[PDB]
Amino acid sequence: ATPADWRSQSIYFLLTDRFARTDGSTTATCNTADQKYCGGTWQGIIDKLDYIQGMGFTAIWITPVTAQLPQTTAYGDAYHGYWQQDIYSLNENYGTADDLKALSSALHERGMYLMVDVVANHMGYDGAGSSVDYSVFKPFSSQDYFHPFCFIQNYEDQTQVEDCWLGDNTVSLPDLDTTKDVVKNEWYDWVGSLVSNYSIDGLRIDTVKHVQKDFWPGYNKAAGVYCIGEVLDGDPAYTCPYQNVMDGVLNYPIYYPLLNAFKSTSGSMDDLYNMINTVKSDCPDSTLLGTFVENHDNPRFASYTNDIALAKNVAAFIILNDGIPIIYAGQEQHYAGGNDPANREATWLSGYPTDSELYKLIASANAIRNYAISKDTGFVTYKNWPIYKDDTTIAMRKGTDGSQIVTILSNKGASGDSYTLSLSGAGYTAGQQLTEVIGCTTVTVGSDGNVPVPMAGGLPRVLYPTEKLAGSKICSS
Ligand SMILES: *[C@@H]1O[C@H](CO)[C@@H](O)[C@H](O)[C@H]1NC(C)=O
Ligand SMILES: [Ca+2]
Repeated sequence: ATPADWRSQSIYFLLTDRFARTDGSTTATCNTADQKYCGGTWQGIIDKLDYIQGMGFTAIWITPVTAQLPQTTAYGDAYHGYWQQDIYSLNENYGTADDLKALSSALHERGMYLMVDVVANHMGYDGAGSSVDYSVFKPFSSQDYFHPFCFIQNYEDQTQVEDCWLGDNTVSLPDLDTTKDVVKNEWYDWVGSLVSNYSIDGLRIDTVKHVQKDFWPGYNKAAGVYCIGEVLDGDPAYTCPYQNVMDGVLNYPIYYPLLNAFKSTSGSMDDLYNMINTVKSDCPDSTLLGTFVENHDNPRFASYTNDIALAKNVAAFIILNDGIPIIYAGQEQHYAGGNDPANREATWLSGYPTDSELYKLIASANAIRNYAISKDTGFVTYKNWPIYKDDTTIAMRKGTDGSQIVTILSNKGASGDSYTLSLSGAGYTAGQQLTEVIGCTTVTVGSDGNVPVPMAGGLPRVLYPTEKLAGSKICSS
């Protein structure tokens, strides 16, 4: 698929080893602290697609598929897939090439896209950087294809961040010399060949900031699909520019104030407010970025607060903000693991309850989003923008006039009081009836143009014109 095709997508991010086993067990042991392969496979994913698609997701992003280092390191196995050694072979732990082909097929059949996580920055190796036997890596079987050995000590030195190695002497990550044309051509031919042999619709590019920019354009072109990269920095000035060399990047600029705004009933609505506008103007295209508040490199949201209402609100923001929504497997089951490895819990251990509170919130949010796009070709391109905010609230508006979705979020929490917010600025016609598609209730725009929104239980409210819902099966009553 193309970037344009992706704008309208909703991503469910999962770790192949931790989503679903071929047998389907929901009790098979997976101690995150052991950092060992727990059994997740590609076939396991196919068997649980109903579960995923049932939340309104239109795509999935799975971790890297290349063959990893074999050893169980002092830090566990390469179950996460970021320690590759043979790029022309697949991690047999997940299955065969036929399984991977069958996975994308099952998806394309459901009208869903398949996004694959790929690493061009490094290989993995069990041991000190001085003991690396380069012949092990394929095709890059020589030390020349790599940068001289050194560990990145000063992350403020970009050249270092790009020329030195990640990891340490326990588990080092041999750093490829992405300036040598032999490397680039190999990587460009590989990625193109990869997307082709597995019918991949888009790519999530790992450690994008550790590889020099002039490498990414050709990679993105060779991929022949949409590429969203991981530039691990919350500074929009440093992160957004990468979209000039790659179709999109993960929205880490929004991530931090987003998390802080809803992780407690005293979060800063201001910071989120302003980051939204800053990104909207400074970033090449906010509608091509990826929104999230939870992933495998940060404590899960629930680790900060177990408040279900706050969880609903942050999840609602992720789905309604500009760009592509990205939910990390387990988030919908209120998982609360902390920093890696604690945040790589197996999804199956939850029992895949399709009636959990966040599973429903997400379904409802994705439903209205998916519907709106189906009737408004300008939605995905309409820059979300905040129309209101107070110490515990923020409201935004997105979508062509007459068909806009107006989202009201609150960090008051589950014990939030009940009151009426007179929302101004929504832009709906006076007297028009609206449907709050999360709780499925209506509200009528006042004569003055303001919308009396009933606030309670610190719940998120999402408005859309009731008349526009004619036909759909959103809030059938
Ligand atoms: C594409 O398929 C051929 C054989 O079917 C295989 O040899 C080649 O390595 C595959 N490309 C990649 C990068 O997997
Ligand atoms: Ca590098």
